[PDB]
Amino acid sequence: SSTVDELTAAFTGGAATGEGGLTLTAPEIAENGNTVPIEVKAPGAVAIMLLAAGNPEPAVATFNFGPAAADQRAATRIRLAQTQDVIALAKMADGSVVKAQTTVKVTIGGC
Amino acid sequence: ADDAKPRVKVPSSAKAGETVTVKALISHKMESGQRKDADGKLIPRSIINRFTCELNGVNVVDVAIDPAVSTNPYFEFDAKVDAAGEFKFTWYDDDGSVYEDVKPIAV
Repeated sequence: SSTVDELTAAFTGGAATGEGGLTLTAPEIAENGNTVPIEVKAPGAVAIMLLAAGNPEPAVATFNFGPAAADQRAATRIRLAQTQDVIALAKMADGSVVKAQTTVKVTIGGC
Repeated sequence: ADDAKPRVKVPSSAKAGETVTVKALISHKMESGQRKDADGKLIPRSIINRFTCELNGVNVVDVAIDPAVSTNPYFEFDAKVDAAGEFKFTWYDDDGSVYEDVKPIAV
């Protein structure tokens, strides 16, 4: 299958994703593909993984929250080669994963 | 790498138990491996591949970073500040460099 699906399956341990409890924030239109603000939010998650489904190497980042984290929010700036779907995956203590997804328009393609 | 200059914005004090937002950047080209030259040759990847933030010896966040993360990697996240001490920020380069920063916090 696709690279996104292979990374997803490694992250779920072979299980389908679920839904709810995760917010993916990205701009509807990102002016500059080289630097696109992204925020992910998932109360209780042990880890949140970020994938950009239209990039050659779709993996962006995996955020692991330690015990000193006040909450399970992370924000970053990413590269998007062109208009595409951004995917967030949040893994809970029990090992189950939820998926959030949103399409980002990119005016100036990155790179 | 040369000139890997950390930039952290965080409050220097908190109330006991208060959440504080932490913003950490470092200067880095983040050569992604996707860029081509004028000869049309791919330019080899060289990025910072991991960022950690600890508060008083306890992890706040541990980030595994891939080439899609932008030039001058920026991470923002929230710390639960129980007692006075310090944040320690670490960045790992693909080239074997380790960059560190330290920020005090009073409670």
